[PDB]
Parts: sequence; structure tokens; C-alpha cells
Amino acid sequence: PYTVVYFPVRGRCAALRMLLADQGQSWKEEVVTVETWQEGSLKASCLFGQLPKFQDGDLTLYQSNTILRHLGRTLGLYGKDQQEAALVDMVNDGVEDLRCKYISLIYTNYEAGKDDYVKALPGQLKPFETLLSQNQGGKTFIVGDQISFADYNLLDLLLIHEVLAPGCLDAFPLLSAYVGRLSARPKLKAFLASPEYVNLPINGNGKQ
Amino acid sequence: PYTVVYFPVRGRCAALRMLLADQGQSWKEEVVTVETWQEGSLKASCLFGQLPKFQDGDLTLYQSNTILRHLGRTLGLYGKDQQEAALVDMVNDGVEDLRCKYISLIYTNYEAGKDDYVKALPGQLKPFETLLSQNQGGKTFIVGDQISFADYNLLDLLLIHEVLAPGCLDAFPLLSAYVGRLSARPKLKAFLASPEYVNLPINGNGKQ
Repeated sequence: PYTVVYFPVRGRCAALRMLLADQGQSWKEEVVTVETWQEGSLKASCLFGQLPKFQDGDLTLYQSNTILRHLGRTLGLYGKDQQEAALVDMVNDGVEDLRCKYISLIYTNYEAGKDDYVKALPGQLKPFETLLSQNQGGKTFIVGDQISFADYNLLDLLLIHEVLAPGCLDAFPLLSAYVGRLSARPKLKAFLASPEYVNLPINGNGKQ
Repeated sequence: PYTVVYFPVRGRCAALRMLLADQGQSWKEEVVTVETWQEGSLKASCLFGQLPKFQDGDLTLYQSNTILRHLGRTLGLYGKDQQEAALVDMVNDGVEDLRCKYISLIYTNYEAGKDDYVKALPGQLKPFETLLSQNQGGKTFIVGDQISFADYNLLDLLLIHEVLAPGCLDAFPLLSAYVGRLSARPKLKAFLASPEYVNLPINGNGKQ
């Protein structure tokens, strides 16, 4: 089946977990403590010396976006055709870009850089609002009329930014409605309300 | 057909160009000067306010890796099956990770950070040597026995690092042979030797 190996945080595993849960998939969580990680053996065995590590049968994967694309490819959450697949990729790359800036802030200079980051946020969120506006008036998904792995990744990005900058979605009707709509999906709603998700910190350094 | 809109540098368009050239594809280059870019209109029209911008017929794409995956998907350079596709993604994500560090050095702190970056390089290159060692003894491609978009991206990464740190591949026999082998592919060899490639700077700030 599926096994995700990660630290006890939502972080880079939040989106793929939302995906698995919403898609009704079963998976095993192998929790790695800082103690175990600092021992060194696990890290050494990781391709790029980092987690998450993912197992699908005897296929072992690394890189959160690789895991997302893999699940999207195998579960049919990658667009209806090549054109949509490319747009799904474009959205995910954009999500990843902002996630990297978010991660940099959280771990590199939260205190000194938070204000500038938040002032810059609207301009970083605008593209996703625009994408929604060009897709059925933003009434369905980020790309096409079927959910894709990019939807879960974007949803997570929006959720964590709401925590970082409460109200950051107020100026964006489509993104706001989108978050509420996707979060309301039965299986996802149940997962997001579960201790499995709720009792895990967003990040590893206690900042958010 | 294909049109790539970019600044007059190799940068993030080097790999996709190598791919198009080696695959015998025709494309148009729309060169954007710093003057034109600073005017602001073009940038404003870009989804994420950046280049490259790519056009495949009326399909407009942004994000270099999105363009690479799109070409890989439509040209059959994405593995022979789902397992390989996931491994191709894993390699590309790894390439992108190191490219971001490279870009950061080049534009953020070349002078002060070069030594530290170079000392760290071997550890950053090792994973690709390992991947090669696990795939037919590194005699074919990075994943499987057919070329993939990740091969062009990795080849470019290796080429620019040889310029940054001459001899950095001496400690990696498989990567070294791989670079020589792929670079020898007829169409690629011709492209790499052409003014179209040779007379373009690797980066935009004149550092390399």
C-alpha cells in the first residue's frame, strides 16, 4: 500500500495526505523524531538526504512534489488531457515557488521578514485568483472540471497562509470560496478536523 | 509550433532548448531585452510575473519545469511507465533543488559564498552518480533506457557546474562519462557548438 515517512509535522506532507484522505486511500504513517533523524542512518539512506520518503509497494520515492505527481498520475488527478496536465504542472510549480518563500520565512527570518512577506502576499496570491477566474468563473477547480493534485497543494498553501496572515484571502472572492468549497468535501472535511491533522504543528520550529 | 520567450541568456531555458534541438524540433526564439522587461507591460502579462514564457500553438505556459514536463509528455521523454515517470520526476526535482541553490549563489552571494558552495558540491552531486550506478551501471540514461526530460535538465546542471567548479565531475566517473556521452549525441553536439548556444551567457549578471 502506501507509507509516508516524515517528521511529526504537516509541512510538505500536508497536501499529499489531504489528497490520500479525500481520495479514500489508506496509508501508513512512519513518524521520524528529531532524535532518530539526528542519529544519521536514516538521513544517509535518503536519496537527497531528506524526508518525506514515500513507499508505494516496492517503489520508493523522495521529494514531496514527486509524490504528489505520482499519486495524481496513478489516481487520475492530473487533468483530462495533455493540455490540462501542463496547466496542472504550471499551477503546482507556482505553488511550490511560494511554498519555498514561505518555508524560507518560517525558518530563515520570521521576525524580521514577516511584515515584508505579508505586504508582498497579495501579489503572490493574485495569479491563483486569476487562474480561477479563467476556469468556469472559479466555480470548480484550479484546472479543468476535475480535482487534480495541484488543487490539494494549492489548498494547503492557502490554508497555511491564512494562519500566517489572517484575512489574506478576503480580497480574493474566488480563492476564498475555493478554500471553503474544497474544505467542505466530506472525506477532506473529516480529515482536516481529525487529531491526525489538527494535533500536528504546521512547521517544525513552532512558527506559523 | 513552439515559441520560447526569454532574456538573452541560457539560464532556465538551456535544458528545454537542448531537448528541442536533440529531438529535432523547430522553435522560435522571442528575445526579451532588459529594457523591454523593465517597461513592465510584458512582465505584468506573465502569470507569475516572470519568464520563460512558452507557446505551443495557443497553449501558453510559464515555469521552466512545466515546459520541460510538457515537452517530455508530448514528445515521449517521460519514462516507459508510471514507475519510471515518478523516478524521472524525482530526478528533476533534485536537479531543480540544486539549480535553485546555484541561482542563489550566482545572484545572491557569489563572492562570499562560492568557496562554501564548491566544498558542498560533491555531496550535492553524489545522488545523481548513485542513481546512475543503479541504472544499467550508468551506461544509458538517468532513468530507464530511453532519454527523458530529466536527462536534459541534469546535463545542463552538470555543464554549468563544470564551468563554476572545473573538475567537479572528476570524482564522479559515471556522471563524467554521462556528460560526454549525452553531449556527443549528433543533434545535441551540433546545438551545443552553435553560436545560438555558445554566444549566450549562462546567467544574466555575467557570473558563472
